[PDB]
Amino acid sequence: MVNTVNYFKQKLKTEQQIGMWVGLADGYCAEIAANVGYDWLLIDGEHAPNDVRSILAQLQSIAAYPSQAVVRPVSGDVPLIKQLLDIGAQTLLIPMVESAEQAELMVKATRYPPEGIRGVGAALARASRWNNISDYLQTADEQICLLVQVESKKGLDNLDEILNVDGVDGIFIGPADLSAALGYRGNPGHEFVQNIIVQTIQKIRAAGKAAGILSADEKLAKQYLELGTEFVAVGVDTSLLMKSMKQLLSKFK
Amino acid sequence: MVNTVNYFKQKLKTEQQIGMWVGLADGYCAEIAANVGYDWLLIDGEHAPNDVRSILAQLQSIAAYPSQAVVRPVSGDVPLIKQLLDIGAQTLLIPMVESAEQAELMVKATRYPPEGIRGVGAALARASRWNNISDYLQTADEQICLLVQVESKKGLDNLDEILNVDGVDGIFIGPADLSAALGYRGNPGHEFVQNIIVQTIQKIRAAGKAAGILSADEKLAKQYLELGTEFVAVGVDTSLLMKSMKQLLSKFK
Amino acid sequence: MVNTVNYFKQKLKTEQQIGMWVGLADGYCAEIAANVGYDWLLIDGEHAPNDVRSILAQLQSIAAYPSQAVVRPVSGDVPLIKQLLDIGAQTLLIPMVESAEQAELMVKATRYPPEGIRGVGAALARASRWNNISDYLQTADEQICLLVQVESKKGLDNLDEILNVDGVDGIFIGPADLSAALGYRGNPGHEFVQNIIVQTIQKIRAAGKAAGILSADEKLAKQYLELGTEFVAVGVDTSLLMKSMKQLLSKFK
Amino acid sequence: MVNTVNYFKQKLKTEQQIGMWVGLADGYCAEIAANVGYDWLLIDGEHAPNDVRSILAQLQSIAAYPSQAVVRPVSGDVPLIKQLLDIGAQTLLIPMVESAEQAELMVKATRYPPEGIRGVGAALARASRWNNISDYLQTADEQICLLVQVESKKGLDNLDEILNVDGVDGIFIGPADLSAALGYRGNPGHEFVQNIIVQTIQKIRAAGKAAGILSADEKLAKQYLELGTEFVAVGVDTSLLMKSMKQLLSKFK
Amino acid sequence: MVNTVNYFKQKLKTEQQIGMWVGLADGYCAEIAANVGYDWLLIDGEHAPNDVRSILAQLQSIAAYPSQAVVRPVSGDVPLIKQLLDIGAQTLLIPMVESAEQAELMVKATRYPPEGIRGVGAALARASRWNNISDYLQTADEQICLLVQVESKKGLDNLDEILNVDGVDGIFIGPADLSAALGYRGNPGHEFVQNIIVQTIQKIRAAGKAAGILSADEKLAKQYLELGTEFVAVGVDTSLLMKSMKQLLSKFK
Amino acid sequence: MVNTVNYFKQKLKTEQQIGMWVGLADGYCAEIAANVGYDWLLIDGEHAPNDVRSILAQLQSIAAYPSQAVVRPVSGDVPLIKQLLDIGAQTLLIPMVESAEQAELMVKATRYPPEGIRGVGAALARASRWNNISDYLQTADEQICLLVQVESKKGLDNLDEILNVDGVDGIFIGPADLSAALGYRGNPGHEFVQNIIVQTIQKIRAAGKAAGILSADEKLAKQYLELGTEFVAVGVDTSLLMKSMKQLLSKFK
Ligand SMILES: O=C(O)C(=O)C[C@@H](O)[C@H](O)CO
Ligand SMILES: O=C(O)C(=O)C[C@@H](O)[C@H](O)CO
Ligand SMILES: [Ca+2]
Ligand SMILES: [Ca+2]
Ligand SMILES: [Zn+2]
Ligand SMILES: [Zn+2]
Ligand SMILES: [Zn+2]
Ligand SMILES: [Zn+2]
Ligand SMILES: [Zn+2]
Ligand SMILES: [Zn+2]
Repeated sequence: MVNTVNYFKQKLKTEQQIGMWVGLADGYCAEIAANVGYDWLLIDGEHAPNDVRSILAQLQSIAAYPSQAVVRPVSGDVPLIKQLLDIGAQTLLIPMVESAEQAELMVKATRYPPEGIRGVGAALARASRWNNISDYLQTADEQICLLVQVESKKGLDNLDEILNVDGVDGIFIGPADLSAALGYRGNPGHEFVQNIIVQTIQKIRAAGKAAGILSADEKLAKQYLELGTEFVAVGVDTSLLMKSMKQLLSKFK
Repeated sequence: MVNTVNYFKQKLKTEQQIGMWVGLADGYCAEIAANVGYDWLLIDGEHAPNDVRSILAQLQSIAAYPSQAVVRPVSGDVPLIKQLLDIGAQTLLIPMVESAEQAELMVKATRYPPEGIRGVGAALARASRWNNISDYLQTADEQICLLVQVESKKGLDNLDEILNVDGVDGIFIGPADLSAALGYRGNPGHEFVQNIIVQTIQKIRAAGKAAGILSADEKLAKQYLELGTEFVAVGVDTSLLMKSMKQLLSKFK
Repeated sequence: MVNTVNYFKQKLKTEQQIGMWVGLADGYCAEIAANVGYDWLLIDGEHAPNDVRSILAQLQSIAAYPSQAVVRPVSGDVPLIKQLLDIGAQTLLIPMVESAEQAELMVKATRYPPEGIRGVGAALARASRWNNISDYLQTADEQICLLVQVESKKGLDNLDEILNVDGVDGIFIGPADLSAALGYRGNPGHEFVQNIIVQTIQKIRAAGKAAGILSADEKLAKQYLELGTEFVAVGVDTSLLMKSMKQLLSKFK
Repeated sequence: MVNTVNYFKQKLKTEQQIGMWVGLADGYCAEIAANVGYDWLLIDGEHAPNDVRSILAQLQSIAAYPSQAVVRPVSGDVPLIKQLLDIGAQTLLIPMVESAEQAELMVKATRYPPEGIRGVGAALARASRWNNISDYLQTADEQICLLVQVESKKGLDNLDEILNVDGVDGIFIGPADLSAALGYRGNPGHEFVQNIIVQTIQKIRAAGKAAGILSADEKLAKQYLELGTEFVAVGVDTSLLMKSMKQLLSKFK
Repeated sequence: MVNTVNYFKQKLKTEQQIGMWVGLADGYCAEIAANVGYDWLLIDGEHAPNDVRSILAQLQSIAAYPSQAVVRPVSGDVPLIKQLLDIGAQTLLIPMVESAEQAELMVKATRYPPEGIRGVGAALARASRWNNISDYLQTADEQICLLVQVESKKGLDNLDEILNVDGVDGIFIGPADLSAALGYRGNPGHEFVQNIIVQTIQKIRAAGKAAGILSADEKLAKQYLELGTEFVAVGVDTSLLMKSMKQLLSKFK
Repeated sequence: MVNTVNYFKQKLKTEQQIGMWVGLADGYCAEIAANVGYDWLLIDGEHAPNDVRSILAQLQSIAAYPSQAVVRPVSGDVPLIKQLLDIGAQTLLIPMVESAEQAELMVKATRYPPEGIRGVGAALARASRWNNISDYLQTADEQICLLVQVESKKGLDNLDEILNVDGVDGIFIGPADLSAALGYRGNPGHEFVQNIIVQTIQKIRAAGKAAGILSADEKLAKQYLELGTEFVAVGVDTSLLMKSMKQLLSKFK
């Protein structure tokens, strides 16, 4: 067996990938989402009630389908990053990255020694298919994709420095955390917030990195795609489930 | 503590209750459904991957909300009925009921001896809140609601007989099983099927029982409500999740 | 490795075994109970929310401790009996046994062919420790203990016939189901019910079988032990947890 | 999406498929087995501690790999068969089938009405991918494969009658159950048993059905393959795990 | 829907709340505790085997009852605090708080930016009921209650400083950790320890904060209530389960 | 009850203990491993998908058998160490220890105050059997065994300083991590690496500490045992499961 190709990573330079947030925290729900045809699914370990074992179940469900899995850990925790890579998550989205130094540590956390600090345990890892991928320790690093979130003032204050870090494949803008940080909590649609988001997208792409974002607003999402934003999540399973059930009930009250 | 009042059961005689099918087989998904404001939630033990323990988790989730829980067991199995009643399911929907004799056995399965055959284990039961409901063994039978599905030719062949069974509170028409039984598998909307469903609804109400049905078709659901159908499910969580994610992706392909 | 000796089965003829009902349906709770020093623990698959997998977890927890595990299936279901024997339950308590014919089928359900109908799958079974007990298929039958519950009028109407069945090691009286069957639901303490229980215990022991019973009433439990009742459960974990927490709160209201 | 093609079913007529028993009852263990390259994996619901939910997890694990899943229910229970088909098991192995009448009921249990009695619930089923397989109710029956076990004297007494049942795709011989039934429990290797197995394989293939068998004995497995046996399981994960760990320890004692 | 009112938080100023420690780490056990009528339940993420997902199940169980849930995380970890707030824990008890700077960080960890560092993910959170609480991002901070444990010498060395932190609603004294820190491990009842606890309670109340404590000792608990201690836990479910089963067995040995 | 004697800890000074890596992350798989007769089983919380709750299940499985449990946390995290000790893990293997200061903190993390910083919660702990071990707070420290991994250049740069830390019972060499650190990733067999391992084992034993190592290579494992290495793991369950199933398939292709 050859290592699983990270098509999400390759497509960062060839197309615009449409994403779905997966926070139902469940193998069975993850599989329903996997049947739709999204370019990528974000398994949310930060804002959905997930742990390593529930993320593994969802990776196993999604693996039969073409949708590419991206995992968001709760934080940029080196040992948690090790755990998520070994269950075979090939793309990670690190929340609240605020310096070149933190971004550099996240790069190393995804690469084997001697160049990185990823803990070595290939005999035990779904990532290596328990060494059924015979050359995994040689081919692993190339199919790993690192995304970092800029979603705070300090993040924006260190944007040019983060964009200079080799091994950061993409910067993803978090409008909820960023609008809150800017004193517009719950109102990311405000012009003050949107002008910073557009400028930020433009700066990311000018430094040769992939830009990403989440908006459940169809107009905002289409605007980001027109700017050339490489990875755009367009909704959230929890939100779509709630809204679809409320919209149906309102037809009958 | 006084026994939980079965408002679903009381409302069978006073209003038309709007229902949502719950097949996501998950305590967390069940809570999302419970927040919407449906009159009733059908926790599907027949066609979703549920067991007693997953049904228990969903009852615990829904219990904090006004939505009334109805549980469908995989079949009219007396021991399984016993199990679902003790975890505190107060309304049961029995699939594929086909004679007065089977409906009578389902009535007895829901009532304590000496009048019924419900196994007695109140010290262990969430149903009694582990005897924190001090008179549960006296007050239980009153708050239990039995619904039976007519969804086969034999069922329609025994409809008058089933409708004469004291203890059957409601008959629910299953259009998927019934359309298939009639040789119109996948096409319940056909006039042949619909005329039999309308006639069946009319006969159920004429015998003083509650009539129920599921249709994801808004026009068919509104027609059944106009006929006075007492319990009408209008959608399915798995269906709404899939459709909502597909509809969103189609805006971006 | 030699097959696990069924000390519960042996002690039926040498002493009076004190039992604790286990309906918290949980490996961790089962282990707390296992630390107390009961002669036997009844893992309740009839009135607690248990399935094969949760009973297995509790068997694994209890196995490190001297307390002997007894499992009650939801019903006298031959395939469920097969499943519970293979995860390594060596003593079963069958509810609602009402004839010599049903008791004879329960005997066969616990024994390998050609004499019985227990399904053969020793390579897969914790019971054989996955064939690490090298002669399991030869030594299994001898360490299996069958108990049947008499707890209905029909049971009492067939008591002499059930007591004549070879391979029934014990008859256990269920006061909750029996008092309900006799039209004294919730009032097993009534003289009418108690005189039948005492006579029943006396008849069981006169036929050379072990008698068993559950009472949370200390006086009734001590009376049953004075009659020579071989296996007496004296409480229920759910009941003791609820009562201990209520009794503590009442000191502070 | 088109219905998942049952390659196991097709290959019954074109090749000899090498099988592995999966009794570790675990999504993660099922995936390790799926990486090896077995033609088919038997998820054992009869002699491993599995339920609908654990079988679902294992189907989800295995689905990303070419190995075809076969599921053995605990018995020929029509409602359990309905549950396993809806979670998306396309090939079932029914234990202890002993008459043409039982084999006919198993055929019907696997097919939609009006021809069969499979309960209809495509909107909820992983089988239909929640109706993302748009014509599932029309294409389902074709990709379902029914196997029945002959592993008792009464089975052998009804072999010709079972082999005349249209809809039985294969007969699988269970040497553990069959050797016990014949009074050679634990000794299937005996000439008395082996002559009956060989004759039975010959009869199965002469009636135009696929023959199958399990043997962990390499010599017996190769002999069965030389006779033309269509589906041959050659080992059991629990057995291989135990034996590999025992053999390694013995090198160091 | 309006945000869930934190009655625990309001009652810190109006009454003395009686608490029960919940360490059975189980949705079902948590519901049993919820039925008793305790003012508050401490779901222990520090000293019982809990994770985010097991704490979620226990919150869902307890939510149908008046008892207010308080969650103790394993440590004052900002990302874990974020996770427990989003699953909807409205009161946190932070162990081993030892400086004003740590207490200030715990205040910020519980509040949204720009004033705090709580991660924003309301679309995914049970806390917001998945935005069914429409103004959650405006009303959240008000219903969050922060408690900190003083249970070390350094904690006592920084008590005046911690008590001057705005946003700390309560200080909880941990007698096990504090007695151990003072060189009286296992003997909190010693006058040396008790004099420091009473003095500490008095200082907490003098600074206008709520004081709290756990003691399974009825006399010590009543003494702490007589001093005006605002939140007093009086027992532990694991302890009461073990003691109740031991006391019962001793009546029969 | 007296505290569970740590025989692994005692045998570090009296014999050479043969070990098996347990990375199947499963109570049921842990029990199969426990039946074989390994001196010690390493429950891998660093490179297998385990959390506190899955490690608890595996401790409960293994507890009925003589094999001694050793638990590897994902990192040297003081609060996680507290959690694993309270569920009753008596021997910990800390990964990637790189200084005397880190090794000292790990010693303190394993001992109660006042000498250590282990959080005190005996009433809730499987470790104390919920205080059924009456003197646990006095006898705990004695039966706890601390092992640290040297598996990086900085570890080797601090070997003499680590080996002078009182409370470090053993140093375990990780050849996967160490060979990667040395620029020989996937090739621990190289003379450059092996000479450093041998020298390292010699230094460990010369400082009076127990030396340990993992090798699936029988020749390397026997060489390490000939050098006097006190604890030698000789294989990995995931690796043995995969290899056994691959070797069997190859006989039939
Ligand atoms: O040798 C090492 O570094 C270890 O500590 C552990 C083990 O997980 C190996 O990585 C297996 O591949
Ligand atoms: O051979 C048989 O009878 C089988 O059907 C199955 C298998 O479970 C064996 O019993 C393994 O011991
Ligand atoms: Ca289950
Ligand atoms: Ca978990
Ligand atoms: Zn964010
Ligand atoms: Zn139906
Ligand atoms: Zn009973
Ligand atoms: Zn068989
Ligand atoms: Zn404490
Ligand atoms: Zn290592």
